[PDB]
Amino acid sequence: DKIIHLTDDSFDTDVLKADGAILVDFWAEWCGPCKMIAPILDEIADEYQGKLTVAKLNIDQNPGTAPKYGIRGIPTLLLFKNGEVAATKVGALSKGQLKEFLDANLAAALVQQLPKAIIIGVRKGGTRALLEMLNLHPAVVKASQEIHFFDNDENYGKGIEWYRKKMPFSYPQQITIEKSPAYFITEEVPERIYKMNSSIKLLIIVREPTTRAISDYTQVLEGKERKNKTYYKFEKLAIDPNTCEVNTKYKAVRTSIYTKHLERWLKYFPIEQFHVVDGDRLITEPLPELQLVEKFLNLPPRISQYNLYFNATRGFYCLRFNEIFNKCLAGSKGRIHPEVDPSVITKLRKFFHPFNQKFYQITGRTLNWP
Ligand SMILES: Nc1ncnc2c1ncn2[C@@H]1O[C@H](COP(=O)(O)O)[C@@H](OP(=O)(O)O)[C@H]1O
Repeated sequence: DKIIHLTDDSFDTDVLKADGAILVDFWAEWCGPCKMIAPILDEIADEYQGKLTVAKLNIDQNPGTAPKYGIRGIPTLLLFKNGEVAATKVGALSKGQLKEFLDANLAAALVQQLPKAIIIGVRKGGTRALLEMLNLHPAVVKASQEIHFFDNDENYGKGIEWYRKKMPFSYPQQITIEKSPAYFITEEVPERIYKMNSSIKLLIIVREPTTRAISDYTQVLEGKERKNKTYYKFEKLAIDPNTCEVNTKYKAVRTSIYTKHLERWLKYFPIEQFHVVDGDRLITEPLPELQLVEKFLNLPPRISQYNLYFNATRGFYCLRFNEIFNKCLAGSKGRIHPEVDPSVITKLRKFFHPFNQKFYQITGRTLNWP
């Protein structure tokens, strides 16, 4: 239910310490009009998702708050804009009367905003899955395609205004998020993002290093199988034949060394502006990982178990927004990996181990890979 039921205990957290526009309805079971506008409020919460949050406060069970604002009779509607009464309305009113009161008081013009958080990587970590799942939140709009702005000198030269006009439209209250997995490893990107928005928030979703490398390789092989071209076995690319050790020049191994790349980014951004998503837990138990991202982005908790249903035939979780809109990810997500010689997997696990430890230390998240 899109409506938020308040208590006197949780009014500071949910309205005053909150951000965005919130309409609070003060009501009680003995107020006829209050029960006559309850259906209207239900339709408003749905037609104004994005630009307004509708909340109720039952003054019978919560007698503390209403006096603090001069609430004489009920119903009384208080529109808060970022913990500050911006408007009031007293006594019942029609759905069209409420729409006139809101529309003439909400800054709800559709706008193209620069992203306030960027998923900077990693390739095959679950970037698409992370983006689509965060979009489940009513405050988040996703950039549908990968934009590739800071990692492409042709695009970067077109100005930050070009980047902005690539973004989707949104109510100014929402936040926009973009995904471009190449940003993580491209050298010039951290300083360019920093110039744009030195306080931007950066998301990194990682998987088990060896597994991410094989997933990487598998994507390249599909695109080569399709074109009827020859490639090589993962074992031949990942192991140097002269030493039988890990070949550090292989791009898919280089990209799983998450800590060498992160340290380039820490030259410019503090660790407090990063959040690391456990891409493995996103595959098997995603909801807790999404709740951490909600708090990282200073968003209220709106993603629930209802929004994630497991698809047994697919082997992955799928998304459910409302009662009728359902979505699984594209066909290229969830490829079966080739079987890889166990000895090589052991050599890679032993190879990544010290880099994993350094990664846990810097980020403060221990992901329990080998
Ligand atoms: N709900 C989901 N559906 C499909 N793949 C998902 C998923 N949640 C996470 N993933 C993972 O994200 C990978 C794709 O990442 P990206 O979008 O960054 O390329 C998938 O690659 P695999 O084919 O290796 O399983 C899979 O491991």
